[PDB]
Amino acid sequence: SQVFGVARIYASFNDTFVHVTDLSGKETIARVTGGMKVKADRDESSPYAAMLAAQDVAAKCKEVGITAVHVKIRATGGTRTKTPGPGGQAALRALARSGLRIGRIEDVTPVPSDSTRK
Amino acid sequence: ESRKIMVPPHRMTPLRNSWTKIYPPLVEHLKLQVRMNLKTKSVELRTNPKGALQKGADFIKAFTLGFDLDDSIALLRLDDLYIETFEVKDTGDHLSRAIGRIAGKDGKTKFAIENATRTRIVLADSKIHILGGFTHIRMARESVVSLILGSPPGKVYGNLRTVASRLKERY
Amino acid sequence: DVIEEALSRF
Amino acid sequence: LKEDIHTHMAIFEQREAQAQEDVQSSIVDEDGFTLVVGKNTKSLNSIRKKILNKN
Amino acid sequence: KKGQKKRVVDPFTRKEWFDIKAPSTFENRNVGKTLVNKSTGLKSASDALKGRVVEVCLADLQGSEDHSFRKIKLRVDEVQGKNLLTNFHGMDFTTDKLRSMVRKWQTLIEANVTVKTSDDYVLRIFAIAFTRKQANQVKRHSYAQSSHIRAIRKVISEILTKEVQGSTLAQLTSKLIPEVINKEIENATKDIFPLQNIHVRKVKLLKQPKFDVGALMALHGEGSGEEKGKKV
Amino acid sequence: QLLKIFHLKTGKVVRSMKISSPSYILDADSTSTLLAVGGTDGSIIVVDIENGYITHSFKGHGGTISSLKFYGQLNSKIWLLASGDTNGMVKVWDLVKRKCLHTLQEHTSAVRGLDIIEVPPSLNLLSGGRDDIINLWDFNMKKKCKLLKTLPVNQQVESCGFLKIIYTAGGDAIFQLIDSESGSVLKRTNKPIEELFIIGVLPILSNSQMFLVLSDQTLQLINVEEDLKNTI
Amino acid sequence: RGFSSNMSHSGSLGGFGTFEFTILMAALLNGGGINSNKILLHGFSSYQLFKGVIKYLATMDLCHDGHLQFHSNPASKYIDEGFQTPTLFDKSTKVNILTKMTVSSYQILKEYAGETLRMLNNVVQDQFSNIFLTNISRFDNLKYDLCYDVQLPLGKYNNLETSLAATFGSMERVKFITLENFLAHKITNVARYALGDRIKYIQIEMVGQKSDFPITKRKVYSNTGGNHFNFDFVRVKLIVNPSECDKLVTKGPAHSETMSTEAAVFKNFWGIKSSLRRFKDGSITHCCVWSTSSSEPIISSIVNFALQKHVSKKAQISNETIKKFHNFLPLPNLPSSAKTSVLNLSSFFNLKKSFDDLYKIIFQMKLPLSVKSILPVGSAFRYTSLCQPVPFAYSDPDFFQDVILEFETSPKWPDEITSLEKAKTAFLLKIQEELSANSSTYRSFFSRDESIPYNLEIVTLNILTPEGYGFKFRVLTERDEILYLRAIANARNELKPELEATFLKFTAKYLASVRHTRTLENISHSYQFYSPVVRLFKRWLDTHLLLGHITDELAELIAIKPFVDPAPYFIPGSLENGFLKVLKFISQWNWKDDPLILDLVKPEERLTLAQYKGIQMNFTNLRNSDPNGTHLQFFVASKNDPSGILYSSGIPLPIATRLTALAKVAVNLLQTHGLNQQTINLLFTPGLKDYDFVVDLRTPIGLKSSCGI
RNA sequence: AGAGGUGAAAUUCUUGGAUUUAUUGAAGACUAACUACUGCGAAAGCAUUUGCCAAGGACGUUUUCAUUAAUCAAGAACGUAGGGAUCGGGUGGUGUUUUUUUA
Repeated sequence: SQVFGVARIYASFNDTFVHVTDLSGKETIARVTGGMKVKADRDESSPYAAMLAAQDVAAKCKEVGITAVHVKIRATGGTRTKTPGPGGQAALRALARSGLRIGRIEDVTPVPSDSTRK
Repeated sequence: ESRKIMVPPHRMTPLRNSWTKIYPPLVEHLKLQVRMNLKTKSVELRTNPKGALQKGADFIKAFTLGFDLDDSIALLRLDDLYIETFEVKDTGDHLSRAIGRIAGKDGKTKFAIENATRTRIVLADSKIHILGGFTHIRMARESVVSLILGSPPGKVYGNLRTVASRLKERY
Repeated sequence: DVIEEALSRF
Repeated sequence: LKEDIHTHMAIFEQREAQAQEDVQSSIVDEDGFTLVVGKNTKSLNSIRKKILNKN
Repeated sequence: KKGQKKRVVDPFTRKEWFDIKAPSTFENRNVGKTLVNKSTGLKSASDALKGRVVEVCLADLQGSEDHSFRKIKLRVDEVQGKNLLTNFHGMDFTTDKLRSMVRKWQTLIEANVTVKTSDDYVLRIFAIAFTRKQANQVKRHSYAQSSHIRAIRKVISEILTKEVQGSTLAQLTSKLIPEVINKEIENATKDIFPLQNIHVRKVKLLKQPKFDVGALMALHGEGSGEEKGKKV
Repeated sequence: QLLKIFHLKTGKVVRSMKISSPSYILDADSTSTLLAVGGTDGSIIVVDIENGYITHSFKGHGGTISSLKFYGQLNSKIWLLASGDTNGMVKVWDLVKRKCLHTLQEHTSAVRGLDIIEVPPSLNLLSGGRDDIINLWDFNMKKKCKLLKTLPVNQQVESCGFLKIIYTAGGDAIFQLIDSESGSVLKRTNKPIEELFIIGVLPILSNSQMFLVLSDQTLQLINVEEDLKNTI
Repeated sequence: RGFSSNMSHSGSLGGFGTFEFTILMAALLNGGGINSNKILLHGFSSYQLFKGVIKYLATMDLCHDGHLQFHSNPASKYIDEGFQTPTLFDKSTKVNILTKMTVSSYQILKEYAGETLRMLNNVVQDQFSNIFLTNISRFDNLKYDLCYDVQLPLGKYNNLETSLAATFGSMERVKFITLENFLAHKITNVARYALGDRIKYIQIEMVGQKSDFPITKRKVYSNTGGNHFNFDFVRVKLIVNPSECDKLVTKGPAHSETMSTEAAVFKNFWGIKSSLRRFKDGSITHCCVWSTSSSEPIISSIVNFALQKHVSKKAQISNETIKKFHNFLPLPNLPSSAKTSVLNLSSFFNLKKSFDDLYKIIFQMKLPLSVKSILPVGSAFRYTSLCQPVPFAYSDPDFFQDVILEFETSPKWPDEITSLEKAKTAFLLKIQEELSANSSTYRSFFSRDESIPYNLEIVTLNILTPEGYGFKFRVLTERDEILYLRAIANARNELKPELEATFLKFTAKYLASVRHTRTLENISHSYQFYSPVVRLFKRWLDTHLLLGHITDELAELIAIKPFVDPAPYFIPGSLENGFLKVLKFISQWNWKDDPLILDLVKPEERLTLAQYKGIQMNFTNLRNSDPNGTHLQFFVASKNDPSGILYSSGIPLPIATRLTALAKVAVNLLQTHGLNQQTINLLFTPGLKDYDFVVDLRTPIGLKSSCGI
C-alpha cells in the first residue's frame, strides 16, 4: 500500500543530479546534486559522493512520506556520450539499500534519431 | 505478520551447520513460528498466536550477511545496533590492491578498524558489511572510503587513533 | 473430446 | 446439439476435403487439355462461378 | 553565493495530497498520489493542476507482468473531492523493449497514421513489424524485398486506420490493452511475410473535442457531492 | 533511533531504542515516565523512561502519523492516548486495557494539535488539522458524539485549547483564542508582514504563559493568563 | 418568435418590434463600429442586410457591457458599459429606445440572434422554412421548456400587507407602474438570483393581462381571480441548462470570518435552510440541500421556496404536467429510487460494471481461436431500454442484452452459410463449456435466434451473471458479409430483393448497429435528456401499439431527430419539451417530398455538402422508383447509414399512417384543449378504436415485481 | 546553492531561482539503432513516409531493323582455373508457411 515517487536520476559526467519528483513529475522534492556532497571540483561525479547524495535524498523523501520509487536513469544523451556515468548505478543502489522500495527501473536517455553533427 | 528472508548458496551450508543453535535460542525465547523454504531458498518467520519479528528478521539477516553467531546473539542482546552494506565501485587496479589496502595483511588493518571503532565488519570479494553503533558505522565507513580513495596506512592509522579515542572516551 | 473434434481445423 | 454439429462438421470436412482433392488432383479432358487451377482453390463450382462472373 | 538567500520556505506544510483514479478500461484504477499546493485564493490550486500528465506502467495498471513494458500516459482534467478522475493521453513502449527487439540480419517496417476517431480525438498511432526468419530457412538474412515493404506498410496503415475511424477512445484503449491489433496485423500479413513480433509502440494525441464532464464521469462511475454535518 | 538523556551531569544515553520508522512526534504525559513515539509509519510505541523499555506496541494504524497526545494528571486512573493520523482518522487508545476506544474519520488533512480534558466522566477532546476545522468530540467511555467545529481562517498547526474556557488556534503567524459554544476570536495577535508561521504552541506553568515558536527560529512569550482578563 | 413591440416591463414576452428593427438598421447604416466602421451598406440586398443585423446584435451586447450610441442630428459608435437593461443611446433625443422590454427579454432575443445566426451562416442545407415559416410562438411549452403558474390570491390592494410579503414603498411605486409591475421585476430578480447557474433563461409573463377596458369604465374594472389588477396568474416559463437540473446543492460564497455582504444576502435570501458546509475537498462554503425526488425536479422546489418566501406567503404554484408523466415513466426497484433522479444512470452503469467483469473473464481465457473484440450493442448499453435495468429482471423481453463478439481473421472457416454459423455455435459451445468449467458462478444456456430470415441454424449464447444480468452473445465473422453478397450474386433473378432484405436485416442487426450504439451512446452524455425522452416515447408507442412493427432503433432515431437538429427551438431541457417537440415534428413531417437527414454530432465529423447531396440523391431516385410510399414509408439517413432504408424497412403502411395520424391528433389536442391531467391521460389512452379485433390476455402470474418496476 | 566548462585551475552564469523537473509552442538542420564486405549511380556520391515526373540496369522474348560497331585526337556535359556464398531476374521440383467466389 506504498506511495511512489519517480527518481529522475541524471548520471551525467562531472556531476550527478538526483531529485525524486512526484508521480506526475511536476512538483519536485529534495533536489541534491553530486557536487554539494563533496567540494573539490574534481570528485563531484564520484560514485561515493553520488551515493551519499542519494542517502540524504532518501532521508528527505521519507520525511515527506514517499516510501517507494519508480526510478528513471538519464545519461547526458542527445549528441553526447549516451552511456550512464559512474554515479548512476551507485545512486540507484544506495537508494535501494537505504530503506526505499524500488520498482520499474527505466532508462530515459534521449536518443537523437539523427541529430545535427553535420 | 510474517517475513521471508532470502538466503544465497554461499552461506547455506554454514547455516545448516549452525541450524541447531539458532531456533533453540529463538523459538522458546523470541517465539516467531519458523519454517525454512529450501524450495525457493528463503527462511519464513511468522507471528505468534500466543514486535519481536523485526528482531528475528535482522538476526538471520545478519547471519545471511555473514557475521558470527556471537555477533547474532549480540544483535539479540543490545537492540541498538545497525547492519550496513556498501560495495566499492570507486577491475584490478581499483579492485585488487584496494581490497588489499582494506585487509592490510591477515586482516590486521580490518582488525585495527574493528577494534578501534567497536564495530564488527566482514567483507566478500567486493562488498563490505559493517554492523554496530551508528556513529561508529559512520566513522568506520569514513576511514574505509578514505583508504580506498587512497591514503597512506600510517595516516589512516593516525585517523584511527583519533576516532578510537573519540568513540571509546565519553563525550 | 467431441467439442475438440468440432473445433479442429483452426 | 453437440453431437449434431459434431456429425455435421464430420461430414462437412469430409466432403470438403474430397471436393478440393478432386479439384487439384488431375483434370485432363476427353482429349488432351489439362485444366488450369489455382494454388489453393477448392471447388469446380467455385472456378465455374468465377469464370461466369468474369463473363 | 554572494546574494541573500531567503532562508526558510518550509514548503510541505502548505502542500496538499491528491490521489488519481484511472478510467474503468483498466481494472486497478487507483494509481498513486500527487502534491499540489494549498488550495487558497489568488491561485486556485484546486484547478491549477488540471492538465498534468502522469506516466504509469501497464503492468502496474493490470496486475500482470506479461506486458511489463508499454508505459502509458494519463491526463488529469477535473477534480472530484481529492480524486483526480483521469483519462487517456498516450501510450509508449519503454526503450528497453525496442532496443531488445531491434537486431541485425533482419529488417523492420515502420508505419504511422494520423487519424481522427469517431470522437474528435485525432491521434497518430505508430507500428513496428520485424521480418522473421522462416522455419526451415537456411540463409543468413531474411530481409524484405523492399517492394513487399510498401505493400506491408500499405496494409498495416490501412487496417490500423480502420481500427481507428471507428472504435471510440474507450474501445481503442480496450482493444490495444490485450494486444489484439498486433495479432490482426499478423493474421492479415502472414501472406506477404512471416513477420515476427509486431507492435504499436506509440499512440500520440493531437487534439481533443471538449471537456464533457458527463462522459468523463461515465468513464469511471457515478458519485456526487453532498452535505456534511456542520454543527455550528 | 531514539535516545533518552538523563538531563543531569550524566547525560549519557540511559536507553537508546531502534524504532521501525523515522519519527517526527513525541508526546510526554503531564507527569514524566510516559513517552509516545510516532513514526512515518502508523506505529505508536509507548516507552517507559525510568528504565527504558517499550511498554505498549499499538501497531494497527492507517497512515503516516501526525501529532498525538497523552492523558493523565498526577496519580490519575485513565491514562489514555490520542493518536491522530494524517489521512484524517484519529484512533484513541488506552494503555490500562491495552486497547482502543474509538475511531474518528472526520478530517481530510493532517490531524495536528489535539488534546483531551474532562469536567464532571465527560472526556471531551479538541482535534485541529491542516484544514480549518477545530473539531471537538464528546468522547465518553463507551459511547460517542461530536460538538461544534468553529471553522477558523487559519492553517492550524499544533493548537491545544482547554484554558480558563477559551481555545487556542495557531499556525499562520496568528494566534486565535476561539470561544466556547460560539465562533468569536477575541484574542487575535498582530500577523507579521512576512508569511513564516507558528509551528508550535508551548504551555508554561500549567497553561498560564505561552511560548510560540516561529519559522524563522524565534520564540515568543504571550501571557495568556493576563490576556484572558484584559484589547488585541 | 413572439416579439411584438408592446412591453416586457409588464410581464409579457415582447417589447422589441419592427420600427426598433428599422432604427437599428438605419443606425448601423452610417457606422456601427467602435470607429463607426460601416456595418450596413445597401450594396447588398435584404438577405445580407438581415445577416449583418443579426451578426451585430449577436456579437454586440447591449444590456451589461457596451451598447450602441447614435444621434439623429452624426456618427454611431459602441460605448463600453451597460445599464443592467436593454439599451441603445440616441444623443439627439437623449432616449433609450430599447427600454420597452426587460433584461431577460433582451437576453433571450440575443440568444435568438445567435441561434438563427448559427442556422443561417451554414452553407450545408437550406432551412428557410425552419427559420421563418413556422410560428414558434403558438405553444408555451414548445418554445419554452417548462412552465409554472403562480396563483396569488392577494384579495385587495389594502389586503396586500398580510396577503403578500413583497415591498410596498414610495421608492418602488416611483419606478414601477403598478402591482403587476413591481411583482414582475421582483420575481424576475429573485428567480435570477435563486437559479443563476441553474437555468439557461427565465421569462416572466402575467397571463390574464389585457390592454382592454371599455368606454363607460375608468379603468380595467375586472375581478382577476382574487384581485383587481390586470393579470390573472403568473406564467413563470423556464428554459434550463440541462446539465445542472438535478444537482442537489447550489453554492454560495465561502466562509471568511468577516461575513461579507454576499454571504449576508445569501443567508437573507435563503433564510433557515441554507448553511455553510464541509465538502470532500474540505471547502467551507454556503449551500443548501435539495432533496431530489423522482416525480419532482428540484427546480420546482427551489422556485417554490423562492416564491413562497419572498413575494407571498400563501400563494400557490401550479405545475402538474411533470409529475403527471413522471409516474408514466416506470420506476425501477432500486434503493431510494423515488429519491433518485431521472437523470441518474446508475442502473446502466451497474450492468456496465457486470459486463466489464464478464469482459475480463472472457478475455483472460484460452480459445483455439482468440477473441478479436467483443462489443455490446444493447439498448441498455445505449440508454434506451424501458426497464431502467435492475438485476434479476427477467420479465422485460429485452432483459437479455446482446453483445457481438468476433474472433481474429482466420482464413480457416467453413464455406457455406449453415456450416459457418454452426461453427460459430461450436465456438459458443466451447466458451460456455470453459465458462461452466472455471467460473460456475456464471450460468448459461443456448437459444435459437430467427431475427434474421432463412438461416435455420443460428443460435445465441445467453449467460446469467451473478451480479444478476443476462447477456446474449452473437459471433460475427469476416466471412458472413461476403457470403451474403455472393448469395445475392448467385440467386435467381426473381428472388433478388428478398435475399437483399435478408442482407439488410443482417446489416442492421450486426454491422451498422455497432456504430449506431457507439455514436448515440457517445452523444447521450452531451444531450442529457435523451434517455428519458426515448423511454417515454417508447412507452407511448407501446401503449399506442406500434412496437410489433417498428424497430427500437428507428424509434431511437426519430427521437434523436429533435435533438441533433432542434432548430428553430432550443435543445430540450425537460422531458415534456422533448416529447412534444418530437410529436410536433413528426406531425409536421411528410414522406413524399421529405427525407430525414440527421448528423449525430456534438454541439457548436459532421455531414458535408457532398454526402448530403448523395443522401438526397439516393433518396430522390429511391422514391421516384417508389411512387407514394407503397412499402417504404420513412427515410432516416445518418452519417452511419447514407442508404437510409436500413431501419425503415418492414413496417406496413397502415402502421406508419397510424403513427402520423396519431401525431396530428396529438398536436390538434395540444393546440385545442391545453395541457392537463386528463389531457395527458387522453394522450396515453390506448386508442383501441375497435378496428375489427380485440383480445384480452392475462398470463397466470403478475410480473411487475419480477420485471423490477 | 550551486551549475556549464577544466588536466587542474581559471573563466562563464546562478538568490532577477540558474543546471535539473513537468507541460506546450516556434525554428531550421538531420534521417540514428535497422546498416551488411549488401544495393544503385558514368564519377563525385546516394538511406523518413506517400504521390507524381521521367530515366536506367538485368532478365524474359520463336518481336522488329540489318553493321547501324569499336577507339581516342578536336570538342562537349558532370566534380591461370576452381569453389562456397549473396543480390536481381527466369525455369522446374514438391513439403511447410500460405489460403478459400472480391481484384
